Amino acid sequence: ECCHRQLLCCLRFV
Repeated sequence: ECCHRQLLCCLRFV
């Protein structure tokens, strides 16, 4: 997934 804490997309387990 993306982590919209950043511009980066990292696997953020929602």
